[PDB]
Amino acid sequence: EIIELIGNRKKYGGSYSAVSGRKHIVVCGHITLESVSNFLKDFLHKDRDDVNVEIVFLHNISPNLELEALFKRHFTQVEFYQGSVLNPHDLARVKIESADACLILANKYCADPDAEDASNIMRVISIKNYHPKIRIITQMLQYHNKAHLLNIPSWNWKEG
Amino acid sequence: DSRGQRMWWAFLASSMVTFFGGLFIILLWRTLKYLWTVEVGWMTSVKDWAGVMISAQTLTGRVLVVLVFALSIGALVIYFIDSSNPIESCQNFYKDFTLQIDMAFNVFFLLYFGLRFIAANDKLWFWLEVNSVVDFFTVPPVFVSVYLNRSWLGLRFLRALRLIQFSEILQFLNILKTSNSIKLVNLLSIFISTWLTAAGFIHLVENSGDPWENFQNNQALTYWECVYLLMVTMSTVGYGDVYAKTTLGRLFMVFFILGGLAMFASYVP
Amino acid sequence: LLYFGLRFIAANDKLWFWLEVNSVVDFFTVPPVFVSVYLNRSWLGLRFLRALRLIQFSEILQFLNILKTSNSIKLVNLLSIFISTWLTAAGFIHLVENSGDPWENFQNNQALTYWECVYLLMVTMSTVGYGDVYAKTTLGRLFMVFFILGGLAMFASYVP
Ligand SMILES: CC(C)CCC[C@@H](C)[C@H]1CC[C@H]2[C@@H]3CC=C4C[C@@H](OC(=O)CCC(=O)O)CC[C@]4(C)[C@H]3CC[C@]12C
Ligand SMILES: CC(C)CCC[C@@H](C)[C@H]1CC[C@H]2[C@@H]3CC=C4C[C@@H](OC(=O)CCC(=O)O)CC[C@]4(C)[C@H]3CC[C@]12C
Ligand SMILES: CC(C)CCC[C@@H](C)[C@H]1CC[C@H]2[C@@H]3CC=C4C[C@@H](OC(=O)CCC(=O)O)CC[C@]4(C)[C@H]3CC[C@]12C
Ligand SMILES: CC(C)CCC[C@@H](C)[C@H]1CC[C@H]2[C@@H]3CC=C4C[C@@H](OC(=O)CCC(=O)O)CC[C@]4(C)[C@H]3CC[C@]12C
Ligand SMILES: CC(C)CCC[C@@H](C)[C@H]1CC[C@H]2[C@@H]3CC=C4C[C@@H](OC(=O)CCC(=O)O)CC[C@]4(C)[C@H]3CC[C@]12C
Ligand SMILES: CC(C)CCC[C@@H](C)[C@H]1CC[C@H]2[C@@H]3CC=C4C[C@@H](OC(=O)CCC(=O)O)CC[C@]4(C)[C@H]3CC[C@]12C
Ligand SMILES: CC(C)CCC[C@@H](C)[C@H]1CC[C@H]2[C@@H]3CC=C4C[C@@H](OC(=O)CCC(=O)O)CC[C@]4(C)[C@H]3CC[C@]12C
Ligand SMILES: CC(C)CCC[C@@H](C)[C@H]1CC[C@H]2[C@@H]3CC=C4C[C@@H](OC(=O)CCC(=O)O)CC[C@]4(C)[C@H]3CC[C@]12C
Ligand SMILES: CC(C)CCC[C@@H](C)[C@H]1CC[C@H]2[C@@H]3CC=C4C[C@@H](OC(=O)CCC(=O)O)CC[C@]4(C)[C@H]3CC[C@]12C
Ligand SMILES: Nc1ccc(Oc2c(F)c(F)c(C(F)(F)F)c(F)c2F)c(O)c1
Ligand SMILES: Nc1ccc(Oc2c(F)c(F)c(C(F)(F)F)c(F)c2F)c(O)c1
Ligand SMILES: [K+]
Ligand SMILES: [Mg+2]
Repeated sequence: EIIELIGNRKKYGGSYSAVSGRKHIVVCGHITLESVSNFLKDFLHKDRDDVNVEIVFLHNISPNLELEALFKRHFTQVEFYQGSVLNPHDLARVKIESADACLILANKYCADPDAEDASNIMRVISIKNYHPKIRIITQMLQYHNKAHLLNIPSWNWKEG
Repeated sequence: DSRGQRMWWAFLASSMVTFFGGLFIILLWRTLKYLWTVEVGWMTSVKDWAGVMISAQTLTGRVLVVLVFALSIGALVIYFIDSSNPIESCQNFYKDFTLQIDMAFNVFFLLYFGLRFIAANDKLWFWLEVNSVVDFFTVPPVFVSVYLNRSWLGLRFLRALRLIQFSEILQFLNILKTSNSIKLVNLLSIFISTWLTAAGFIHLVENSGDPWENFQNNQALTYWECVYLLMVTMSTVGYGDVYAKTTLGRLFMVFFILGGLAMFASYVP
Repeated sequence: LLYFGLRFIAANDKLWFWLEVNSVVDFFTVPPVFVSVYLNRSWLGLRFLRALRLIQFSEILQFLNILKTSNSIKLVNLLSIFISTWLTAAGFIHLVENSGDPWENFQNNQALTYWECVYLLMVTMSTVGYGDVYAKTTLGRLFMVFFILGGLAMFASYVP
């Protein structure tokens, strides 16, 4: 019991350090092995022009061994931090003030489409509440839920 | 140098200077800038090049990591051979394959430590790391011994702590991809490394003696016998054929019984 | 020997039949008897392997349509494996300890009986370790070191 009580610690706690002359983005939402692999494979393709933006994930569940191995494979251009996007402390930890954009992934194969949309709406509201000028890209499952995003005070579709 | 006098303190002092003395440079630098406050730069390019080299993202990076795997075992094997020599002996650098091959290994481990230092984010928490600590306690004494024309079987048993990096460099090489294999390699590496390290510490303490007893408790033991003793202790079988008889050995055995027993009970099944 | 030929003929893949426990024990037990009757002189070699033939008891009981339920099959499997490996390890210890070390001209031998070796291995496998009897040769100590890892787990998992 003592051995278990000691060593109960978060290995992914910490804060991102900005680099002068280099952008970065924040990815949150439905983080899993297949989704992350597909997203990275499409984002870091060689057909795109030379890019040097960093990808900073943010999830509240510690990754498993093979996801950690994937992050090790993409060691010098991907970072992971444990936290919740509904927490201003975490949002400040991931240096969201200077982030170029925030991407929110969705769970297409979900049991209830409405709950996922509600959670995504909450995440968008939290991010815009913390910083009302960041650019947000999100996935919506149902059309009648997309009209709710049009009523957020800071959601500008003319901007990206 | 001095045949009659014991020179063990020189080797130990070298390692403590680099660790503690180098640590304060980091702390002094942070406070000095604190009072100063009252496109990518060239440093960033060097840092990302060092990170790419450390990872296996290039053909040059792949061969460097493989050499780290090979030389970490080679340095460990050399310790096994040299463990049967007297505790503190005299050897010259110009007429021995050993202490000359070991020079090549330890010079390489110094350069690899430099690359890891550059690629780190927070230098303080990189300094306070297990691999950095084992490098600090392993590398400088070789140069000290070469300068002094002497030798001492000091904290050389720490060379078995380099086996932990295997499970990570295999993932860098894109060899391990599945959770079961990753877990198996992690467990095996940790278990073997800590077992061998504990055996080496017992060997050193028992064969040397007690410093405040003027080295009169020296009990003659071999590395294989110490490995057998640690295995019997971890298994909780506990014959009376071999056991620690010095004060430091008994103290370390008492403190190791707390953790090694639980580790053995959990890992092996 | 005849029973080995019949199994060989009926085998599907000869390589994987060759690399089998019963085939190995037959290989290491049968030829030495002919060698002994030729040379008119014997040697207590790897004859302790005959205890590994107790594994097939459950299989032949299922062949004879005696074991049909699951609990009986599990009980017979556990008992057979436990007894066979216990006796085999005891035999190996007996041979190694009664003989010397080949790189010592057999000068460090210890006088032990098979019953004493069985008692020693029971005490070791139960993690009691009286210390009244123990192995003193290099090969004996090495085999005990490797046998602990498997035997302790086997005992603790099988006896309850
Ligand atoms: C983990 C790092 C911080 C290393 C820590 C090592 C110390 C715990 C050891 C290393 C050297 C040891 C010392 C080496 C020799 C001596 C002299 C000895 O006194 C003698 O002159 C010995 C014979 C006598 O008692 O008359 C008393 C113990 C002492 C101070 C030892 C005390 C314990 C020391 C400081
Ligand atoms: C913190 C870890 C890494 C190392 C811990 C080492 C201690 C267990 C050592 C370090 C200093 C040692 C002491 C240094 C000197 C002495 C004096 C020594 O006595 C004498 O020198 C003369 C009187 C006598 O013969 O008892 C008795 C042991 C003692 C207390 C030693 C006991 C063991 C100590 C506390
Ligand atoms: C935990 C598993 C992986 C088994 C671990 C085995 C070790 C306990 C073995 C492997 C290599 C062995 C060493 C290989 C060679 C030597 C040198 C040998 O001495 C000589 O060859 C020179 C003459 C002499 O000093 O006797 C003494 C034993 C020793 C230290 C051996 C001690 C026992 C070692 C460390
Ligand atoms: C597959 C892995 C586990 C390696 C297997 C081989 C090693 C475990 C062997 C190789 C050389 C052996 C060593 C060769 C000679 C000696 C000296 C021997 O001491 C003696 O002088 C004899 C004492 C006695 O016979 O009782 C103690 C065992 C030891 C260290 C042996 C321990 C076992 C060693 C390290
Ligand atoms: C956990 C940390 C605080 C270390 C705890 C032990 C130490 C504080 C040292 C200080 C003085 C030492 C003692 C100094 C002298 C002796 C007498 C000594 O008596 C003997 O017969 C000597 C045997 C031997 O050491 O070879 C037994 C160990 C003992 C109690 C030592 C045990 C370890 C002690 C208590
Ligand atoms: C795969 C299993 C079932 C069987 C494996 C058997 C080997 C482990 C045995 C069989 C023959 C043995 C060898 C037979 C004779 C010798 C010579 C013997 O020479 C000496 O005693 C001289 C020592 C010296 O003066 O240096 C040393 C042991 C050795 C190599 C033995 C080592 C162990 C061997 C290889
Ligand atoms: C991997 C498993 C299945 C078997 C492991 C067997 C080893 C522990 C044996 C096999 C060959 C043995 C070696 C064969 C011959 C010698 C020379 C022999 O030379 C002497 O007799 C000189 C010193 C002395 O008298 O002991 C010393 C032991 C040694 C190294 C033996 C050490 C133990 C070895 C490595
Ligand atoms: C139903 C099953 C479980 C019964 C199994 C019984 C065996 C485990 C016992 C029965 C008689 C025993 C034997 C009785 C006497 C001796 C003589 C003994 O040699 C002595 O000189 C013993 C001296 C002493 O008694 O101290 C060596 C063991 C041996 C062969 C014993 C070996 C173990 C034996 C065969
Ligand atoms: C049944 C299991 C679970 C526990 C006991 C297993 C062994 C320890 C027993 C079973 C059969 C016994 C053997 C049965 C018969 C004999 C022959 C017996 O021979 C004599 O009476 C004299 C021999 C001589 O002249 O030295 C000596 C004991 C011995 C080897 C016994 C030794 C102990 C053995 C191997
Ligand atoms: N040949 C020799 C010379 C001095 C020795 O003194 C040490 C000591 F007293 C001690 F406490 C430690 C500890 F920090 F690890 F605990 C050591 F490493 C020591 F080296 C020794 O053990 C052996
Ligand atoms: N009478 C005698 C003669 C030679 C011996 O040499 C062996 C040996 F060195 C060895 F290592 C093994 C092992 F493979 F099983 F380990 C053996 F089986 C051996 F037979 C021996 O043990 C006893
Ligand atoms: K005991
Ligand atoms: Mg980075």
